[PDB]
Amino acid sequence: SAGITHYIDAAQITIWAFWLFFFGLIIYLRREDKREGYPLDSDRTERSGGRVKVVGFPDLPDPKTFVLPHNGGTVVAPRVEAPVAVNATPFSPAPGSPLVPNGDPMLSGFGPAASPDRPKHCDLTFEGLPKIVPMRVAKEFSIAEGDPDPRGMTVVGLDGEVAGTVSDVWVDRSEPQIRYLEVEVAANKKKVLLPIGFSRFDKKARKVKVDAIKAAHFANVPTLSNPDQVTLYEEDKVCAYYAGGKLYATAERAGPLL
Amino acid sequence: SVMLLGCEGPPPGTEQIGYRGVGMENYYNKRQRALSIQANQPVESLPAADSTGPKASEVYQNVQVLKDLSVGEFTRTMVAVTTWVSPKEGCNYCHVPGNWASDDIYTKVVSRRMFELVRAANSDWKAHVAETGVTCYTCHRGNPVPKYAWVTDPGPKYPSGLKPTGQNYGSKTVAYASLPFDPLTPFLDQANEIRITGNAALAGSNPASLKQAEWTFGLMMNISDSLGVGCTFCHNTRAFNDWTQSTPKRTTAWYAIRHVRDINQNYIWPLNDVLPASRKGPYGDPLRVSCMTCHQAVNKPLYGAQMAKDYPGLYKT
Amino acid sequence: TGLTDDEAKEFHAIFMQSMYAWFGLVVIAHLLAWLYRPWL
Amino acid sequence: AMLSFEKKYRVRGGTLIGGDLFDFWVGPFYVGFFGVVGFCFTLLGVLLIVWGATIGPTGPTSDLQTYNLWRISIAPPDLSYGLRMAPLTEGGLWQIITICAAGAFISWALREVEICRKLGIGFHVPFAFSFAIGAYLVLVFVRPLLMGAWGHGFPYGILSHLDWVSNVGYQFLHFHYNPAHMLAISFFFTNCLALSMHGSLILSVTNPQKGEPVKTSEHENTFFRDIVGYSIGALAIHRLGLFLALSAAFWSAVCILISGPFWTRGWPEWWNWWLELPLW
Amino acid sequence: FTMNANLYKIWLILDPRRVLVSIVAFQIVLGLLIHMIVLSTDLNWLDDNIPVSYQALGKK
Amino acid sequence: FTMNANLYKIWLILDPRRVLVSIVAFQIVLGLLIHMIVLSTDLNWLDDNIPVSYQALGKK
Amino acid sequence: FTMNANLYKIWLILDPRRVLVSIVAFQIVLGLLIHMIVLSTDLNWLDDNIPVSYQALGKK
Amino acid sequence: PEYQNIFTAVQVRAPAYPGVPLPKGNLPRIGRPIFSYWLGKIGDAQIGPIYLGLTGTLSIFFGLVAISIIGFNMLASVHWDVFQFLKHFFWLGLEPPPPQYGLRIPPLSEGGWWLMAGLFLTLSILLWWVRTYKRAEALGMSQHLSWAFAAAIFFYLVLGFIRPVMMGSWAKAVPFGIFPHLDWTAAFSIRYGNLYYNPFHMLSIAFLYGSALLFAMHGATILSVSRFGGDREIDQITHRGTAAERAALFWRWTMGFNVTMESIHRWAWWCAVLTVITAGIGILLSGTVVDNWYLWAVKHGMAPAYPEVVTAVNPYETA
Ligand code: BCL
Ligand code: BCL
Ligand code: BCL
Ligand code: BCL
Ligand SMILES: CC[C@H]1c2cc3[nH]c4c(c3C)C(=O)[C@H](C(=O)OC)c4c3nc(cc4[nH]c(cc(n2)[C@@H]1C)c(C(C)=O)c4C)[C@@H](C)[C@@H]3CCC(=O)OC/C=C(\C)CCC[C@H](C)CCC[C@H](C)CCCC(C)C
Ligand SMILES: CC(C)=CCC/C(C)=C/CC/C(C)=C/CC/C(C)=C/CC/C(C)=C/CC/C(C)=C/CC/C(C)=C/CC/C(C)=C/CC1=C(C)C(=O)c2ccccc2C1=O
Ligand SMILES: COC(C)(C)C/C=C/C(C)=C/C=C/C(C)=C/C=C/C(C)=C/C=C\C=C(C)\C=C\C=C(C)\C=C\C=C(C)\C=C\CC(C)(C)OC
Ligand code: HEM
Ligand code: HEM
Ligand code: HEM
Ligand code: HEM
Ligand SMILES: [Ca+2]
Ligand SMILES: [Ca+2]
Ligand SMILES: [Fe+3]
Repeated sequence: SAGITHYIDAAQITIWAFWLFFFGLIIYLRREDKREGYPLDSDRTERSGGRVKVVGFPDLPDPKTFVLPHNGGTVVAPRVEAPVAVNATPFSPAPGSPLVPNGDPMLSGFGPAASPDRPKHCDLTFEGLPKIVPMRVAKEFSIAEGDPDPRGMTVVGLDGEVAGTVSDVWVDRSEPQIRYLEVEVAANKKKVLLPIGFSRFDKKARKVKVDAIKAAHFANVPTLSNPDQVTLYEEDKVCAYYAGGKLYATAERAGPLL
Repeated sequence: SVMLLGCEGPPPGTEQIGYRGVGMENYYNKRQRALSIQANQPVESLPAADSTGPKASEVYQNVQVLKDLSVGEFTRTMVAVTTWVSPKEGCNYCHVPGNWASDDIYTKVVSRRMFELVRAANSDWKAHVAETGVTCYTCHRGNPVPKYAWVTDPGPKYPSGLKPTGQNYGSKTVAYASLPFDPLTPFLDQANEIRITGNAALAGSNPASLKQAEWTFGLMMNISDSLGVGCTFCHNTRAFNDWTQSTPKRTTAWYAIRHVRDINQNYIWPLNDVLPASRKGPYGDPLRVSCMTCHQAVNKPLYGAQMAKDYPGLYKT
Repeated sequence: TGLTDDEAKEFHAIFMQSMYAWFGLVVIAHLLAWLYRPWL
Repeated sequence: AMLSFEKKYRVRGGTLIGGDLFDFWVGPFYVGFFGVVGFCFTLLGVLLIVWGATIGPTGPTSDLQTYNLWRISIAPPDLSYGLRMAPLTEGGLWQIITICAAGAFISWALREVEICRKLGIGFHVPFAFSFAIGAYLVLVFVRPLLMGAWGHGFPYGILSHLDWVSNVGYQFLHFHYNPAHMLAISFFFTNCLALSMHGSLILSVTNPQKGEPVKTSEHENTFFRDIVGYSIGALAIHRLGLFLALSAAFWSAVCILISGPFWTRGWPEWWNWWLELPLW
Repeated sequence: FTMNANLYKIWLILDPRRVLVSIVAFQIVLGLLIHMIVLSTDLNWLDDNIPVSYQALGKK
Repeated sequence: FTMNANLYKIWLILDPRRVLVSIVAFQIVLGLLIHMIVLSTDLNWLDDNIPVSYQALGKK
Repeated sequence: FTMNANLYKIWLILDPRRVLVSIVAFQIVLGLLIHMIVLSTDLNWLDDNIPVSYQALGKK
Repeated sequence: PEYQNIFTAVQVRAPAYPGVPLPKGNLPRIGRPIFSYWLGKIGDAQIGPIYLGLTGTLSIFFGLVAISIIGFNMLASVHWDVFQFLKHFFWLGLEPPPPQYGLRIPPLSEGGWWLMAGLFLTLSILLWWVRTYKRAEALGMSQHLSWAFAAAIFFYLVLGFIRPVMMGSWAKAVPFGIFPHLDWTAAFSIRYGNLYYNPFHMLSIAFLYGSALLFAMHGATILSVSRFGGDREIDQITHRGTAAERAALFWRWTMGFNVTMESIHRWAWWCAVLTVITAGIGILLSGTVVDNWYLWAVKHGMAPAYPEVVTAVNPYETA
């Protein structure tokens, strides 16, 4: 790696042989690292790097072609995606600064609650049935011999107050497991789905603790179109709503601690 | 299998061997070091003698080495020896009830050699033993047969032909490793080249074998646990063979590696002819000497205990 | 299991004759070696 | 400059300390309290590391002082001072610089914390990163402390900190026999065995043979069920991995810690407890 | 023939697929674990005694 | 092939394709093995003895 | 319990069992930490002097 | 069961999934799937069925010979005394052929069994590689796994095929032993002047480390985003989702840049597969091309310089 060389040998004739392949592979990768996102949006802080450049060190790659399975469309990577929308205003005219959520941040659909418009279709299994469905349809699925049953437990909330009770849980045909919980909100008496990721258990009191949002927030949760299957579009917009709680369910959360 | 969590406690000893932050550091257990010293103590030297009167060869008829000395000194060197070798069986050990000069009991014969043996060490091999020296105690420590003596280890059991594989057994010889575990014979007893570290940048110069180095590693292990230290002591691991860097001790030990040979090749091996069965190994070879024999897990036998100095008969005349 | 008494006894029979097929072919095996190289 | 889907995520809040003040984005990075902190350590240390290359073992005019990235080295002070600050020249730099390492590593984690706090994501990453930092807190704090000398640390030299690994290693003879060390190693290997396996499968299902559709989790399971029988599971691997990774470091931390403070003899020998068992 | 009387009922609880397969394995490995260990033992036949060393004769 | 008569019944319970592959493979190893375990001991025919040393008339 | 008179108010802020058990550990880690730190060298009552000498005299 | 997506709180079970339909020629899966509540509390509970064709059976049988040979000799040295066998297990091991045989076929005693059990373990892997290749195309899958497994195999053979044979001595080969093989790598290094200065060996570590690093990030990230369905990478690679939609922003804001849900797995691959790549090489060079990587480094001004507070003489030149 020295600037000047006075020594030559086979050992070193192969080392550089690697770095070249390396410097090349790292680029190969970078190219791929841009099949989702780029180009960038603004110029808040002029692309930083040993060598600036227009759009990174490596020019964007060629659109790959993804043939979804039967009864499916087609995806291209990368792809020219139409600009999204921001339901928030700039906390400051200075670039980089954050964007304050308008109205109730719990549903402003921004940041934590913000979710992209995923395909308004539904994921399926190998054969063609909706991958993720409620046990009210999964005639084969049963609770593991021994493990306590969730169906019937009362879903508590952040503040502690009860928000509703589980009426059913959504299992996954493709990958045997519990992914959602058909929760029955008390307030709106509606039926919203609850994601495992946020679903906590207290087998002692037959509950499904949730620190995401308050019991009251469970009310206006992104409803589902068909109660016999969850759409990818909504599915992602579902558990995203809970995320908001992770940062909006309480002014204290977003507020500093020190 | 399982993971260690603390068989020894903090804070362990520390000894900075190399430049600041070179890795070369010695870490020793505090308590253990204590007990070692305590239980590993010498024996107060006997009262000085008149050193006058007649000479040994003068009155005593059958004396071949301690002649130079006088009577009181010689009578003294006779006492010391008995307390250091067979303080259990008295003088009758290397003699005959009455025949203070007979050479019927083998214990005497060897004692003669052993005498020259010691002397030599203190007189001609001073680069190793320094101005300190060794006495019959250093090896015998009060026992007719030195506890830490060795022999050509037979190895593992006989599968009826494919038994030669003598590297699969944790022998206390090599600090409980899985090496040949018998480097003492091929090295400490023989003279097999210990060096294998190529001295040239590229290949084609050193034909050393990979197994060979395993062997050296063997010996080194054993040596390491003999003096009871860590390779850092003698070297800087990134320069196992660069002496220009490695440590003064490294050389000091060098000589010993031969001082030991000497002790086996010109003293301990010849006496086998007279030594009995219980003193001979399975391969017919006699109990020889090793770094472990004297050092016995201490870089400096008896922690620099200077015994020989007070004994003039224990030096070449 | 997976069968009744009928199919069961039939198997056992043929299955035996096949086992004595071994013991005999192996015992005769041992013996042939026993004569050649005596162990013990 | 933001990604096609960045703007809708740059929300305000979720800060631990003095967030509103530094609550903003500089390019593709985030600052906040901890943001500025780390930086205050970066240059304050990165430059000192350079000052070391500048100065050298003895002096800037010496023949030792070099700039070869390989030969560059910043060794700690002697074991004499123990828990005392040695002259900036004779070990001082290392000591100070190291204090900047913790200020960079820890803060970097803390920074990640609230960063996740904004995305409402899980605090897995940081908690995971903790171990790495923890392992560091052992090779410079924990161990040295129970050894009574900040000089027990490792030199900050691209190749220099390898010798420190060779000596301390052989300091216990054949360092390959360390229980915790072995165990840990296994993990590092398992982990790599996991990546080579995970990453591979994904690319093998989303980019199948020519004229083939994107496989589903239906295949993934069968695939490893036909080569070895069982399939851990989708997120399962993402769990397993995370485990191995951390476990690899954890057991390692133990590996070096036990070496010295909890054991001075030679590791190869430690295994004797198994031998001296009244069963053989 | 004695025991063969009621031993037929055995297949009524133990599937034949099981025995047949395991049996082959055991008898296979087991067997190989004999010429093997015994081979390594004194009564070796390949290179122990006779054929008396011809290698030595023919080779050179 | 006398006993072949009663032995025919085996095909009705075990999948023929299995006993074939299991064996076509089982012999594969056994063969590669024997020449090996043997060539390594009794007579290393290839280069241990006869014929005319490839070393003697060879190396020289 | 001098200052304890107005210090009762501190409880509306600090949780009850939170700092309660949060200290139960603190104490522990400290105790052994101190039995330990002191043991290492200053006073090693375990093995250092009498009225011991059980092993040195007993063993011998 | 602490839920940070660590342990599946509540499990459910469905009829044993006998894998997906395979092509013509591929034998039907075998083995009645099993269920484990505990295991399943970690990930998947169902077990099997498993595939086993020609290559498979030919493999499971092949390598199973080597293992036996090894474990055999091991229990042989202990004089078939299991007691001392389970005692010295770690130490026990099948040693390679003595240098007094070069590459020639040694007697079962002096190194024979090793070689045999070696070829049976060499092909056992080579064969197993094909076994995997047959499980990929049979499912229309690619060969990313074979490519990797290949790379690993590469370094595997470097320890016997390409290097030892290139040296002309079966002595330079790792032995069949838990502990003794640790000594092998222990000796090898000593024999070749300290692998710390061996270039490739370093590059390879960067991977043994990087590897651990990435998965620590990925494995984690996916979990942290497991809420927004971040585990279902497949449908994420096809049509980007919210999981991967924040999952990157994190890294981006933290380290500046980032990659895609798919992309990363590609890095991981090359960060792991390249591990052994720099492995077989670093060892393929040692012994043959270079003999003392220490002097080799300083030869190119690599080896750092340290003051001389300690130094030893040299009785050789002196005497
Ligand atoms: C003679 C030498 C001995 C030996 C002596 C030692 C010694 C001595 C030690 C180890 C340690 C380790 N050895 Mg060992 N080891 C030997 C042979 C081996 C072999 C082998 C195949 O032969 C292997 C696989 C290992 C494996 C290992 C690891 C398990 C362990 C390192 C653990 C770790 O994860 O730290 C994880 C990481 C860290 C501590 C660093 C922290 C990372 C920080 C927070 C991030 C840095 C960011 C940076 C500033 C930014 C860079 C970006 C730039 C700006 C561009 N050793 C030989 C036998 N080994 C060490 C150990 O046990 O550690 C616990 C140790 O101390
Ligand atoms: C030890 C000293 C002697 C010696 C003594 C013996 C003795 C003693 C015996 C052997 C036996 C054998 N020896 Mg010998 N042998 C020596 C030297 C050799 C050498 C050599 C190269 O030097 C070789 C290659 C062999 C080779 C062999 C094997 C042919 C045979 C092992 C059979 C077996 O275990 O099947 C394993 C078993 C099975 C697969 C299953 C059981 C068999 C049943 C009956 C058939 C299966 C039924 C099935 C359900 C129907 C479907 C049919 C097909 C499977 C599709 N020997 C030396 C000279 N050898 C054994 C033997 O042949 O017994 C007959 C035996 O007892
Ligand atoms: C774990 C046990 C030992 C140890 C044992 C080893 C061994 C053994 C080896 C290394 C190797 C490396 N070690 Mg180390 N190392 C230790 C602790 C550290 C610490 C630390 C903060 O504690 C750091 C920053 C490093 C850094 C490094 C890298 C220079 C090098 C590449 C490793 C790698 O690819 O990881 C995977 C990760 C990445 C590729 C990404 C980020 C790492 C980057 C490339 C390294 C930047 C370091 C930089 C020079 C520090 C100054 C930054 C200034 C801003 C300029 N080590 C501890 C003390 N280390 C290898 C080497 O080749 O050394 C020459 C090697 O073989
Ligand atoms: C004192 C000894 C030296 C040393 C000597 C060596 C030697 C010698 C070697 C390494 C090698 C490595 N060392 Mg080192 N190493 C040292 C210290 C370290 C330290 C450290 C922190 O101190 C670290 C982190 C490392 C790290 C590493 C890795 C980068 C590399 C291991 C690659 C690998 O994947 O192996 C694990 C993987 C494989 C062997 C391949 C797997 C092949 C197939 C898949 C396995 C077959 C499966 C089979 C069916 C299983 C059945 C078994 C039967 C029962 C028999 N070394 C010290 C300084 N190191 C290797 C290297 O790449 O050197 C350049 C190597 O050869
Ligand atoms: C069990 C934990 C595993 C792990 C996980 C892990 N690492 C992580 C993370 C996680 C989860 C991150 O989130 C973070 C990251 O990459 O975030 C984007 C990271 C990271 N892991 C890194 C490195 C790293 N991890 C390692 C290991 C591991 N990382 C484990 C396998 C290793 C090694 C030795 O194997 C290295 C080298 C970094 C790339 C990055 C953290 C970067 C960071 O926070 O840097 C902060 C500080 C600076 C940029 C400035 C430093 C200047 C100081 C003033 C001086 C300090 C001197 C220094 C100590 C000298 C080093 C000299 C050496 C060359 C000898
Ligand atoms: C001698 C000479 C002439 C010198 C010239 C010197 C010159 C010109 C200098 C000027 C240039 C300068 C100053 C450059 C400075 C550049 C700097 C400081 C950069 C700092 C950033 C930094 C420290 C980055 C560290 C990155 C490292 C080491 C990462 C290690 C892990 C790794 C392989 C990451 C690459 C792949 C990525 C991005 C993984 C992260 C990642 C993971 C882990 C997911 O799981 C995941 C899941 C879903 C979507 C995305 C992701 C994702 O991106
Ligand atoms: C008795 O045993 C029973 C029945 C109870 C079963 C129990 C078995 C047990 C317990 C087995 C345990 C085995 C263990 C612990 C094995 C451990 C092995 C280890 C640690 C191995 C480590 C490393 C091994 C390496 C690196 C092996 C490399 C091998 C190579 C490279 C082989 C190459 C072979 C070649 C190139 C062959 C070529 C063919 C010829 C020679 C003909 O070419 C000329
Ligand atoms: C206290 C008890 C002992 C007494 C009184 C004693 C006395 C003597 C005397 C007087 C001589 C010289 C006499 C002569 O040869 O003419 C002598 C010689 C000798 N003694 Fe002792 N001895 C004692 C114990 C021992 C022991 C324990 C050993 C054995 C290790 C020993 C070994 C020898 C030897 C080897 C010689 C001959 C020395 C030579 O060759 O120069 N003696 N002893
Ligand atoms: C000058 C003082 C010494 C005297 C008088 C002496 C005497 C003896 C005697 C009498 C024996 C035979 C013991 C027996 O088996 O009955 C013996 C054996 C032996 N001595 Fe010494 N010895 C002395 C110094 C040493 C030293 C310094 C070493 C150490 C290297 C040593 C190593 C041995 C060994 C290895 C044996 C063989 C073991 C045995 O005989 O049981 N001796 N010595
Ligand atoms: C367990 C750690 C140790 C290891 C791995 C080790 C390794 C080695 C190696 C590989 C050599 C051969 C160098 C060459 O090719 O020239 C060697 C030589 C040597 N070592 Fe060590 N050593 C260790 C500990 C020690 C200790 C503690 C001492 C000091 C008492 C020591 C003293 C020597 C001497 C004197 C030589 C030269 C021998 C000759 O004349 O051939 N070594 N060591
Ligand atoms: C081949 C194995 C041996 C090795 C490697 C070895 C090595 C060493 C070393 C390195 C020292 C210096 C220790 C220091 O500086 O603190 C030393 C000192 C010493 N050795 Fe050995 N030794 C061996 C065998 C022996 C034997 C068999 C005896 C017994 C007669 C012996 C007696 C001594 C004595 C008396 C000293 C102290 C000298 C002094 O204070 O400087 N050594 N040995
Ligand atoms: Ca007999
Ligand atoms: Ca070995
Ligand atoms: Fe993944």
